[PDB]
Amino acid sequence: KVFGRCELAAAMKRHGLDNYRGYSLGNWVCAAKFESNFNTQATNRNTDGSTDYGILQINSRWWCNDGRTPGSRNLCNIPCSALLSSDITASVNCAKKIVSDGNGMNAWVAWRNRCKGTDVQAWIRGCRL
Ligand code: NA
Repeated sequence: KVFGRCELAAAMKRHGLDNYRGYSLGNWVCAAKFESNFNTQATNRNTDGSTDYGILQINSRWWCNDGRTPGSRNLCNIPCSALLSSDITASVNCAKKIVSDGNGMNAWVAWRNRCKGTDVQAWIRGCRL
């Protein structure tokens, strides 16, 4: 599924991501924009052979099982495929564990490089929320 900007902002709020670990909804929408362009089916292969899955490009190295990432963990206790669903529940639940892991949203390198410190509220500007 390719979300619209305000459509994703509303789905993230419904699932309690808005101000989760003190990150305003614009931070989550910005990170999703640059990780997946709002596409739930987005995948990216890393040089290390791990893979990033879904709207927030969650990595098989730690967070989900894809059966093809030697030595990896599955800390969200999900198959990585669950992160590609039109329903964002698994991605949101798993992102809550990631952002709680100690480095906040720096876990998403694209958030650090493209969202951090920027006018992230522009990402929810005009949305009925
Ligand atoms: Na894994």
